Amino acid sequence: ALGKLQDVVNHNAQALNTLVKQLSSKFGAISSVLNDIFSRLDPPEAEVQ
Amino acid sequence: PTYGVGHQPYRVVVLSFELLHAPATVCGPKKSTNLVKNKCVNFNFNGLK
Amino acid sequence: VYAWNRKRISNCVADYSVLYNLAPFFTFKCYGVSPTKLNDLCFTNVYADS
Amino acid sequence: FVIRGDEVRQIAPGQTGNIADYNYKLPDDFTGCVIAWNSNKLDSKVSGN
Repeated sequence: ALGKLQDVVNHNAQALNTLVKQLSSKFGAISSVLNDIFSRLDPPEAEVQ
Repeated sequence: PTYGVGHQPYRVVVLSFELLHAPATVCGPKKSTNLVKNKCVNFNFNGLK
Repeated sequence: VYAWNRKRISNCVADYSVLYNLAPFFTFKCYGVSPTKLNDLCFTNVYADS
Repeated sequence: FVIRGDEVRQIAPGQTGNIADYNYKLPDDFTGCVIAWNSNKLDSKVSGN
């Protein structure tokens, strides 16, 4: 019955759920947490990775 | 005995680690402090900063 | 290289800044970590070799 | 300065050793160059410590 009203809510919910699950995805680094690269590498490699 | 510079051998050690969620055993020499509860502070719990 | 010497060490407080006065030409090519940064991280287990 | 040995090669941005710590150090930019030469026959001093 209320199909077109739940669609926008589900879209706005999945847009927020998919935006927070991509923070655990490494884009080419050795870790995902912010306080992991600045605690194991040197600045010349930290400012790169 | 009187061989070339490049011909001399080299004792090489390739010791490696494994940084993950398992309880760490080998760590650097540091100290510890008390633990506050209802206070926004900085923490360095077992590497997790 | 024919027979490795793998000694899986246990928990300790070994300071990695001890071999900084080793024999001449002591290269430190850490591919993944930093040499001077090995003083605050808590490693799980170290796998040595010889 | 008259620093000598392989620690001359160790003189670089970072790469803290046993001599490069309390001998000479630059900020973490090194916007310049570093010349070095072997003064074997130039400054050969036995008791000129």
